[PDB]
Amino acid sequence: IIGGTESKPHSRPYMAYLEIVTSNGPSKFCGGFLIRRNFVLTAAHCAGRSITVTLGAHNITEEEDTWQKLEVIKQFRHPKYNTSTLHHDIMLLKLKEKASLTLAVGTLPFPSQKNFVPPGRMCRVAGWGRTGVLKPGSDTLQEVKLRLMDPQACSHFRDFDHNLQLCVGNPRKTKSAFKGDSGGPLLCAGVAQGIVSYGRSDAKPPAVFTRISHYRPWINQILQAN
Ligand SMILES: Cc1cccc2cccc(Cn3c(C(=O)O)cc4ccccc43)c12
Ligand SMILES: [Zn+2]
Repeated sequence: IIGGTESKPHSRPYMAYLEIVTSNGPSKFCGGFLIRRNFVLTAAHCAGRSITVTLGAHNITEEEDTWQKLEVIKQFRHPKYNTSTLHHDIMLLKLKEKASLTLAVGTLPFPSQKNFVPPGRMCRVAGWGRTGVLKPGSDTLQEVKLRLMDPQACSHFRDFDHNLQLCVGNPRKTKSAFKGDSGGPLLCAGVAQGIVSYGRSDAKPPAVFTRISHYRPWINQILQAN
């Protein structure tokens, strides 16, 4: 998160910190969010050979009783995820066991309604990602308030599509999701409407988020079958 504030500790109890293993490089990291006691939503580009989820974290360098470190038993990457266009950048992770509900850990289920969210309003995103181009991932959970933009603001992303994705962050400010915030929720009036996907390497906003409303049928189909 660039240009944000430190979250109040444990104030976003659905937030998940993902450690991503690959066979041919060191660990990588993403965010995500708990939508059922045994399911985390994140970005498809966060897939790996194996993943471990930490729930209940604030400072990810300091072990505490709120932590739950949980094994992922299976990854459900969207079957149409495209590494060229980056369309359909969404994935569900099934946890080996259901998480414990505490003050610091809880779900964020979708409401019944799945209305298309138009441009104009302010929403908020949280993550442990980099705080600038030359800066390392934050030890503490950070968050920032960003403007939903008209889709023409994201035209320069030549594979951007308004039906599939949200355009997020006023270009006149530095405030943005960035590298390492991958997979985190964009909440608009307390409802998850987006998932951090991608942006510019130089961190100039806006960035591109997956539009959750488009994928609600797919999300439901995985949950009901598993
Ligand atoms: C999340 C994010 C936000 C803003 C700007 C970004 C600029 C570049 C990449 C990312 C995230 N990202 C990464 C990575 O290296 O972090 C690899 C990758 C592959 C497919 C899709 C997204 C991807 C950005
Ligand atoms: Zn604590």
